[PDB]
Amino acid sequence: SKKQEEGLVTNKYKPKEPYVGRCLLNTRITGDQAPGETWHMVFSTEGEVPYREGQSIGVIADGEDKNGKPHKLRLYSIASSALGDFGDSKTVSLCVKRLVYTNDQGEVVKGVCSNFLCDLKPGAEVKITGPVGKEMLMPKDPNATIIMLATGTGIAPFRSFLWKMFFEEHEDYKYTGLAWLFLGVPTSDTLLYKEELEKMKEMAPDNFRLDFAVSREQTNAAGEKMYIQTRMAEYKEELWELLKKDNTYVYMCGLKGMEKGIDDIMLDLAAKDGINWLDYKKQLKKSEQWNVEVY
Ligand SMILES: Cc1cc2nc3c(=O)[nH]c(=O)nc-3n(C[C@H](O)[C@H](O)[C@H](O)COP(=O)(O)OP(=O)(O)OC[C@H]3O[C@@H](n4cnc5c(N)ncnc54)[C@H](O)[C@@H]3O)c2cc1C
Repeated sequence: SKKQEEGLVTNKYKPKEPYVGRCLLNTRITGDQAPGETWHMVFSTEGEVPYREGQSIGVIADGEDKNGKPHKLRLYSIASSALGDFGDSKTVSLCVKRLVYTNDQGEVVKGVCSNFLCDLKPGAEVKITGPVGKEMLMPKDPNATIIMLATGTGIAPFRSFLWKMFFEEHEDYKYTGLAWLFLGVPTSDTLLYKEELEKMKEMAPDNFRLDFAVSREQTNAAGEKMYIQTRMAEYKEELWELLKKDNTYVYMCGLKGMEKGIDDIMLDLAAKDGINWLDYKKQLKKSEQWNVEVY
């Protein structure tokens, strides 16, 4: 594999007997004017949960379902690097969007686990399972060009990636490649980790490119809404050229459906080059250079 799979751990903890951590910090990272709430929370793990960049953990909300059984676990991409927000390898962090919407019947639907997580106060316990997954593991190549495409909470695994790449010192992993993050959100009030990301850009100016796409507030020169694919289109020649290099790895995380718009601009780019994007994407997936985790 071309990914950091060495010593990988999956499901050390299962629903039947999860790890019980404690909330150390819970902070809303979206503005007051934001239409929806997203929270950044840090749980203690005592160094018992051996997760790595790109993995997820399952969370079992407190309470019971309509049948008296414990709630089914919900997966959340880990937003912290392996060393964690405190650099001590004894915590794990999540980036959670509170799911609340009204169906066509006028009935409010409050997501069970997302609201449970966002309502957590420091000191409160949390049932955790995992670590989970291997689709979004980082490339082994320390000079890899890493293109990260995210929408909303999809930023989570890339915050994890970026912490290891730019906020930490690893004698065995000194990142020298080009990291490029595209983050699409509806309003600037929902620009998750804006400060952190701009700080990374400040300390690694030539190695980190950061492009925000705020669809409801920005438009390109033509006046078109700035969706993630719209922002990508501002760099079409560069991106296509990079997609042809063997050390280029593309990761996509976030709302299912963000894939279509991205494929549309890729279809155009490849075609102009006499290439069928649908086929090329299959090849990139097989060569581990196109990794997707949408929900
Ligand atoms: C690999 C993976 C990674 C994920 N990473 C994150 C992450 O980093 N952050 C994050 O906030 N979430 C993430 N999720 C989503 C998360 O797992 C839950 O699906 C989400 O938080 C809603 O769960 P809930 O318990 O709050 O809602 P539920 O109680 O499960 O939902 C209530 C009802 O709404 C429906 N429903 C569920 N989800 C949606 C939706 N998105 N839109 C409309 N209706 C819906 C259901 O069918 C259900 O009947 C991830 C999911 C996967 C599979």
